[PDB]
Amino acid sequence: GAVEVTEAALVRDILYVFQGIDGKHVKMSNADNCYTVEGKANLSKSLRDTAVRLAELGWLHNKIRKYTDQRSLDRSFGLVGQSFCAALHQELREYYRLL
Amino acid sequence: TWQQSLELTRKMLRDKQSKKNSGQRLPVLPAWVYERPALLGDFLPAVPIGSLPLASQEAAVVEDLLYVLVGVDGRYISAQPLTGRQGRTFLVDPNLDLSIREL
Repeated sequence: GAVEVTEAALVRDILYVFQGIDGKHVKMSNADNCYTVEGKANLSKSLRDTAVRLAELGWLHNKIRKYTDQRSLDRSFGLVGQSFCAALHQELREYYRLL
Repeated sequence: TWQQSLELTRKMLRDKQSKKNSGQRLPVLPAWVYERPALLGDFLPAVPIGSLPLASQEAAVVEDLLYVLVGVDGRYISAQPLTGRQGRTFLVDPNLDLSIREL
């Protein structure tokens, strides 16, 4: 019998994708910079569409994460840049609190 | 080990303080304070997690984490001893789920 991922398991995987860490059946395709649902698991077309619509958010999450990580290491970037990164971290934590 | 290098530094600092005090007595901590690992504030150097249900995996992980946040080893999360002065390195059980390990 094919593996179809339950709604709860797909939710957990998409929530990991939102958290920036790939799921067990939905994984970040780094050739588009967004999470694609594997075809080894069989899900309906609507489920896959919802998964893509949600992994858009994981893409944005990971972009914000990379930007914060990158600018955080440069002492040369100055106090204003660090404050911008801190504000962004704060908004990210709000997002995580909703997650 | 960072301890030996810090002991060398402390010895040199003692020698320099004595050299500047013209031989006045200086305070010195009884040796067992520096010679006892079991009074350090860092770490002191189980069912396999991959057999647990995902929620049970999370529970066991959270237990290990709660131990590890206070410098105490978990059952399926274990610390790796350091070399030189470094932040603690940790060994994570490889039967854990990759996502859990990332988190």
